[PDB]
Amino acid sequence: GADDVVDSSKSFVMENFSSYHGTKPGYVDSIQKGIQKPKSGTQGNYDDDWKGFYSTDNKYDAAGYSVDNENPLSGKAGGVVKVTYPGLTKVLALKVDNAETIKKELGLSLTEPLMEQVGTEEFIKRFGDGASRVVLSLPFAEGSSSVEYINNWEQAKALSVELEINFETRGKRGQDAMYEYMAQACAGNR
Ligand SMILES: Nc1ncnc2c1ncn2[C@@H]1O[C@H](CO)[C@@H](OP(=O)(O)OC[C@H]2O[C@@H](n3ccc(=O)[nH]c3=O)[C@H](O)[C@@H]2OP(=O)(O)O)[C@H]1O
Repeated sequence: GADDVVDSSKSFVMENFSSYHGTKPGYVDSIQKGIQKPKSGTQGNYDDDWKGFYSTDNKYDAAGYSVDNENPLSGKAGGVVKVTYPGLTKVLALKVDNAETIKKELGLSLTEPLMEQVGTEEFIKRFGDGASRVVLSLPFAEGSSSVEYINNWEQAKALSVELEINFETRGKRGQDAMYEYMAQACAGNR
């Protein structure tokens, strides 16, 4: 039953659906060249069902992903990008963060990565209400008002990328400076 795995009151189709991704040091300027997948093993998540490009509504929540990854001792940080999907995208809010119950209640092949299947013409079509693509959605983290957007890997390519902020210039001061940034919410969510 689709109904008990997807929250319909938090799904919608949208013109130019933007979300933010956190980019590590190095990798800022090539990600503004664009999204396409990593060859170095991870590609999104440990479990196959869930590999895809991960983004969020909240740029602040995005910003703390722009840090470290073999050495937190250099206080650097890359920046945040606003990635944006051209035109018409659905966002299917899952009410269940668990893949075989997601594949079974939605009636999806019981033995694929679910993010492989979100990719198909048959999923875009069947669930996208006329959308060029579907992005899944589960919240951010416990008790947080932000959602997390799991983008399919192929449908993700066709995203475009602008710099939201870039801590990669402050080398040693990047991570410190980032706190200041994340301190704008309590001061600018208003
Ligand atoms: N041009 C590029 N195109 C595509 N991706 C690129 C590109 N260049 C660099 N990447 C990186 O490749 C991974 C793709 O998601 C991310 O790095 P990470 O350090 O593994 O990022 C670490 C983790 O943070 C997650 N994550 C990152 C940012 C964010 O906003 N939210 C989030 O959940 C990733 O899902 C990843 O999860 P897993 O470690 O569980 O794989 C990303 O920064």
